[PDB]
Amino acid sequence: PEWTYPRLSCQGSTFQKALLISPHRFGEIKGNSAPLIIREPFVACGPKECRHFALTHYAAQPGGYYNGTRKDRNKLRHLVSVKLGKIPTVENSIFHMAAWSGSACHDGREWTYIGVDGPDNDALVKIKYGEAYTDTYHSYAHNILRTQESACNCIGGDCYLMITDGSASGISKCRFLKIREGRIIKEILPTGRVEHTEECTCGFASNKTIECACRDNSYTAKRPFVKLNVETDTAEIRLMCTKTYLDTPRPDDGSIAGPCESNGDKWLGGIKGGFVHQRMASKIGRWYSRTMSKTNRMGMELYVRYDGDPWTDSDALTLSGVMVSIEEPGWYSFGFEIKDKKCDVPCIGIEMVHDGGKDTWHSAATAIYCLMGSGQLLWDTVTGVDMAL
Amino acid sequence: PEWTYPRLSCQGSTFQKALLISPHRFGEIKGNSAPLIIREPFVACGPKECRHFALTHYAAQPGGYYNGTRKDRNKLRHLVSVKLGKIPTVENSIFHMAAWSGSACHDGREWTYIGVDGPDNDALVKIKYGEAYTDTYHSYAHNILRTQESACNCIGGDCYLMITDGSASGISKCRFLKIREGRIIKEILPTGRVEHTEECTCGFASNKTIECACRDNSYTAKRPFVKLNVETDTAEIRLMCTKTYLDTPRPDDGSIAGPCESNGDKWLGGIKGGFVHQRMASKIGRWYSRTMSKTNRMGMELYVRYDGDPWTDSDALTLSGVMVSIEEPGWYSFGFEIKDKKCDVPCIGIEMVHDGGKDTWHSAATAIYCLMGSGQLLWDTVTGVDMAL
Amino acid sequence: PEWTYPRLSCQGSTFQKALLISPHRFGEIKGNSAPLIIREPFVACGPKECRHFALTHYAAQPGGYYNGTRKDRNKLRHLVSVKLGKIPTVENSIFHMAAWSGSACHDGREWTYIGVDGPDNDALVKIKYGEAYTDTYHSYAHNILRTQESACNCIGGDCYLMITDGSASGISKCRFLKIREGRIIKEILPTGRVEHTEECTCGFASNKTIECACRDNSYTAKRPFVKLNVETDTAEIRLMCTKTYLDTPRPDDGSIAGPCESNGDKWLGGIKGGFVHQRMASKIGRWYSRTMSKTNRMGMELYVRYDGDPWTDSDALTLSGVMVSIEEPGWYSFGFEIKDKKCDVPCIGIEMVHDGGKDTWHSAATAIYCLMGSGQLLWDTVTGVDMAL
Amino acid sequence: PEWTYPRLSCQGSTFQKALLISPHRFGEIKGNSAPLIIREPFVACGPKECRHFALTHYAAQPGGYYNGTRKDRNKLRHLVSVKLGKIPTVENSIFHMAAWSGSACHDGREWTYIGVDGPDNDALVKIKYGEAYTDTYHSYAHNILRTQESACNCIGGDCYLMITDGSASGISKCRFLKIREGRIIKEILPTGRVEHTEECTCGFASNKTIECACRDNSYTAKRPFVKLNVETDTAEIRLMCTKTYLDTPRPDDGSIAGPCESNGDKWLGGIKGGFVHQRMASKIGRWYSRTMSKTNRMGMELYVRYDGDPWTDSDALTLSGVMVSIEEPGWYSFGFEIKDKKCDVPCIGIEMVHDGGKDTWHSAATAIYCLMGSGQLLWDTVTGVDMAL
Ligand SMILES: CCC(CC)Nc1cc(C(=O)O)ccc1N1C(=O)CC[C@@]1(CN)CO
Ligand SMILES: CCC(CC)Nc1cc(C(=O)O)ccc1N1C(=O)CC[C@@]1(CN)CO
Ligand SMILES: CCC(CC)Nc1cc(C(=O)O)ccc1N1C(=O)CC[C@@]1(CN)CO
Ligand SMILES: CCC(CC)Nc1cc(C(=O)O)ccc1N1C(=O)CC[C@@]1(CN)CO
Repeated sequence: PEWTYPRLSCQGSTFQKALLISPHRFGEIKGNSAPLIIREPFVACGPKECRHFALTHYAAQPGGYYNGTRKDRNKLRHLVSVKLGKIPTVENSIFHMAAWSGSACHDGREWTYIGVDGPDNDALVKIKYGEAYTDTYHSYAHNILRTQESACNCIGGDCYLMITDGSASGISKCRFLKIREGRIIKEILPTGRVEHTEECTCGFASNKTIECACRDNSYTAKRPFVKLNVETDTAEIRLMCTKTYLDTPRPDDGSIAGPCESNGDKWLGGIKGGFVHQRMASKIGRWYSRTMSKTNRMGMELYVRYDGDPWTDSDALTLSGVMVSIEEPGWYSFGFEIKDKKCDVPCIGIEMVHDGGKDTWHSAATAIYCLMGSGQLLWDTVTGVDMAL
Repeated sequence: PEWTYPRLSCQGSTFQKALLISPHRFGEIKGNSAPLIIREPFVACGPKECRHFALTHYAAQPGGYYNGTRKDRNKLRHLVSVKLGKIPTVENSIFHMAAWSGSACHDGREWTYIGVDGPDNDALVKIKYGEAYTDTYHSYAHNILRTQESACNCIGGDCYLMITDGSASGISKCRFLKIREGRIIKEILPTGRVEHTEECTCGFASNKTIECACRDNSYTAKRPFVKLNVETDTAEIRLMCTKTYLDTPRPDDGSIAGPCESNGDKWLGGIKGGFVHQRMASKIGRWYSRTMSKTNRMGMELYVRYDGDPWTDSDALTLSGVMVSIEEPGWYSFGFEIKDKKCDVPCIGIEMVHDGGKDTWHSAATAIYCLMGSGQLLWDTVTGVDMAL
Repeated sequence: PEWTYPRLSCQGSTFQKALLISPHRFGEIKGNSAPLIIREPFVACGPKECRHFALTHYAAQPGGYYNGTRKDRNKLRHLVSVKLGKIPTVENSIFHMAAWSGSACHDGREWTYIGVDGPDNDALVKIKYGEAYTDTYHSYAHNILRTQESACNCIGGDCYLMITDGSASGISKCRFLKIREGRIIKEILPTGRVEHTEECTCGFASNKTIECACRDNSYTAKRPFVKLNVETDTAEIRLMCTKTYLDTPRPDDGSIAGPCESNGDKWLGGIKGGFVHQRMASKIGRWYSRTMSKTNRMGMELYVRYDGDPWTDSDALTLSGVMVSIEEPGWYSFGFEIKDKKCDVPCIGIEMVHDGGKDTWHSAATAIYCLMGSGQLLWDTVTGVDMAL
Repeated sequence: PEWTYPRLSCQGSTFQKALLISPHRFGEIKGNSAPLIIREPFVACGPKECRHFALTHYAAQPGGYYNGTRKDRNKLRHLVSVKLGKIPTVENSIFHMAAWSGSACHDGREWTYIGVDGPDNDALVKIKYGEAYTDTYHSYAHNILRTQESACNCIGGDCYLMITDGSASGISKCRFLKIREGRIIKEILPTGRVEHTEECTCGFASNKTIECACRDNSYTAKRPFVKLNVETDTAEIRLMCTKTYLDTPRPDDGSIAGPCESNGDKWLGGIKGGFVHQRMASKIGRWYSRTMSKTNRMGMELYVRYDGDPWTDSDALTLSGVMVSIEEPGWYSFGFEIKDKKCDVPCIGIEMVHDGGKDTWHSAATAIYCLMGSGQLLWDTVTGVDMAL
């Protein structure tokens, strides 16, 4: 097998409803199924198959282990996966490794799986290449070492993964692991606005740069934007200048005064946001997704912007459609690309969490929208699940 | 892999009971299975495997989501599939895409999947090639854009699919998409009797023509018959002249006065009908299926006719056997062909719907009859399912 | 792929307990499984995989369709299969075709499946080659056309299958279909003692002959023995002369007076019996299995005999071991051969039916014994299933 | 395919938590799953896939066959397996053969499966190569012939397996079968301290020697250590001299007086212990695991020792970490190696038995730790299962 490289996107000018994976439409006390309790789903694709990954609490619905399924880190959590299209049940899934934070990507020949686990003050990034545990990385800030919760990106056998370490309420300077065949051959230290960068959604803007729309949990509702050079292996970060803030919670659009680099009010918190590229010979399409509600993880909107510099462009992004309405859950979103015969199809996935509190199960559905054809985005996604059943 | 082309049918002069897929013989409240609630099943075959496709309501039996499973369009519906022979349960199936109307065919190298979804007045045909969403088509009449609910037909890498748009009670002029590797390379506008044509069952009459027995829902109990030229890429439609009307409901045979083109009384309504070819060097066998009851979807009969012109032949078709008796359900029927080592085996499938009203689940069984050996058709198919369990 | 031919057996001088497939150890009302209700199991092997075939009543345990699962012929029955080693549940199995009598064999390139179905007075043998229905054969005596319920045997692409037609209480002259790539290229009419021959268990005695130990249901407790010539394509039948009668019920051993050809008392009834060959350069080992109880299908014994002529040898067979004790069920038995790297391993399977009457489910377990190593047969098989659960 | 040979271990200096397979986190009376009741799990890897083997009591949870699932030998037990990562449910697993003691290994081309079964005083080792039963071996001491309960080791197509026969409370002289393509081509009689050696965990110390840390059930808390020469095909056994006794129960470390060969008090009993190698060009790392509690199978500790002679080195092993705390079960442990692209990854598995007495089910979880990266062992494994559900 030969190495994967980003190619031109397939042509299209709009995203449409592609696929909904609602595992819990089969979790009734009356039904006879075993969908796993999961969270932080993401899709990664190899040249031949796409895979629906997720972090399971090692429990099913119906079941008797709902207690604690709303908390994120523990000794039971595992990175699991199914072929995209398959329902993630107890028997359908493959357990890759113990992890309460993960990532995965296909280098063209084999699958690389990233799972972080261990004690908060000394967590560990573990790397698996296919069936073999090949390497690990240690906590540097000693405050919950974590990773992307979305696909890593490989080019010519070299895969780049964002990791971060630090306080959720303070400073978390991220790093980038350059992995090759399962072993870390390099650690990239980004430059610029480094005070807080987590849950980066990365993709190839070209064969020279990898860009990530990330999450700042302590200082702003603006998403830190990473420009990583795959030739010089150097990264530099700074805020997306756009009026259309993509974090949640956030203030009114255009609400933040000052130059591009202004944080504005902290707006304590954030969320992982969808972001994927549309590469054309002439232009670059940057697709973003963000919650409909400014304060809550309800709904999901699609935005596009062709060309410009995310760092210096104060202009608003263009609304491209409602993927999820305000009455449906809109939690984490990510980007991924399906590999078609000659070109790449960009897609955005939306984690639709079923929240009913700490005193009941807590799992998620995954909605998929991909670039296809033209015109306007036509329909939205509902999970269809009734938590009382 | 090299492209698929229609070949001569394998020899035989009769159809026999081949296979019954009754998923709900395992849906008892007492059992431990999860058969999906489906409707509009159809079978399509590649050079190596056949597949049982269907439109699921994203629900199982036993389960708690039976409400609404009798209606056809919604945001939960999906085109799913299993290898033919497998029971379509929650774990066995693969979810291809969101669709409340579909179609699928194998071009010799890859699977093409068609799923239509979106709002009634602006629905959308979406095309998937293997794992990639490759193209889409828009509503032209702005009244529920829909498709076949049966296999599309490929020849040399070119696949033809019938789509229609319009009122069920009025005019619905159908169109034909010429698809290649997932992208629409052409849109064919048929000539002739174009006022209403839906749910076309198409097949190859030869390497030059594709014929479809279709459904007219507003004006007649006679089935519109399409003759599509694969070399000039032009279609022309007009009513089957035969005395033996194949739609449901319909009047007594021979009941309609006038020339071949007479509609007769509207007989509001219709049904998708089975139709498949038997190609011989010398002759063409055209196999049709139609409900036993004239007014209700109960029972299913097999009919044959060798040669002639469906458009100008007023003669009765020859009764070839009772596949389903009047006491068993006989809903949609379709044609498909299994690819044997040197020749093609024509088959007719019958959707056997379990109807018990809107206040209980609504799913279907699929009976298969294929050309094999000679003599007369020997036995019928019962679903064996008791809806009370 | 190149054609299969019988090779020399692997060396050994004894059979040992190999594998037990007890699907109903998982059918408790308390459990969460769906083992299929089956009967008439048999194993057939290709060059690479063996398969556990059976005739399902299209029902599971626990379930609500036990009524009628004790009767043998109906419109719901199907020939199904799983990889040998897999439990035959609703999801594990593949439904091949509708059949209330079957057979199957691998010709070295593809699977051939035989299923007989239709009305008793006009049943039909249907042949499937891989995915394609390729041919059929008709009732000649017009009294339940049936077949082997065990593997057919292929040599150089030619597969021989025994079929029989007629009364169970009278005459049933069997025939032999020579099948090639799914189509009957010849019908062999046996010579000799032809009055009653059913459920023949056949195997290769060499590359020239196929021998079957069969069942006479009307006239004797002696098993009709078939010697079929694969070069001249002619068969001839006559009773096994041995003192050790292998049918059930039967009288005391040596009980029947007269020459080899004497029927003795009718002993109305019979059973399919295990029979497999052990080919050595110098000698031929013939392995037989028969119930421990003379009148009931309880227990199973193993017998061997090297060389001689089954037709003229009045000598007793040698007891080789108790595979099943008198307190466990011992119903149908068959032979099959696993293909090892250079040689063939002969095995005998025993259908262990769970009978509790007509007012509860009726299914079976399958025990496997194969030639391996030397010494004496060491342990027996119990199903372990409690029918009350 | 070409034969497997041991290669250099991948680099690393520590073990980390890799994967937990807790099948019973899905066995609730409320859930809808069927995890098998198992014991004596072990992992073996081929060049491309690893497999989770185990000895099932042919029963599931929830189910109604818990009675007797705490005893080890019977006619229902079977050696089963799933791909490592898959949950061992009724449908996921493959039943290889009837065995109440087993072993398995991949020679580079095919799977070899060892299962011992039969009556205690005349048990039998049966060998299966892929699908074929190829050979068997007999009881020599006529007291429960048994084997490893962990992977056998192949080199150049030759696989070595330890078997033992004898009293658990007295003498059990072990033997070593040299197997090739399923048939025993040689029986090795070890020299030295031969009075009691069972459940040997073996691995390749190099291409010349296979070393096993084994179990002495009658005379000491010191583990018998086997040095087997693959070139001369001779074995020799004697006690590990180390202060750090690895059996359970055992006295305080350094507690046993006398020279390396002193037994000390019998400390009636024992346990299978984990042991795997870390081959470097220059040095050999020997990894051992042993229960945390001296008297009970609670907890599991990791120990290492580079170079030296296990037979003459009285020094303590180095504590390398707590894999399981004293409050969690720590039963059998074994070693295995995943084959990475160029090197081998050593791992230790821990069987975590769910014991609640004889009056409820008795099954196990399997925790995996593998060499990866450096630093110290970071986290422990909990099963997470509540036996009351
Ligand atoms: C901003 C990072 C915070 C705090 C550290 N982590 C976090 C937040 C959320 C959420 O719902 O916002 C879900 C999961 C996590 N996660 C954790 O708590 C550990 C890693 C993981 C992802 N960051 C995944 O479980
Ligand atoms: C004559 C077409 C009508 C009305 C538009 N559609 C329709 C009818 C029936 C039926 O039972 O007759 C089932 C499904 C549909 N379908 C729909 O309602 C949308 C497309 C689909 C097939 N035509 C499949 O769901
Ligand atoms: C001696 C043949 C008899 C009577 C015709 N058939 C028969 C007998 C038994 C039995 O338990 O003995 C089981 C199945 C059948 N079978 C049938 O009733 C139809 C074919 C099949 C096998 N002979 C399999 O279902
Ligand atoms: C020290 C060997 C003893 C006594 C013979 N056997 C034994 C002990 C234990 C245990 O929990 O210690 C489990 C299983 C067995 N086993 C048996 O009883 C038969 C073989 C097998 C492994 N030795 C596996 O079932």
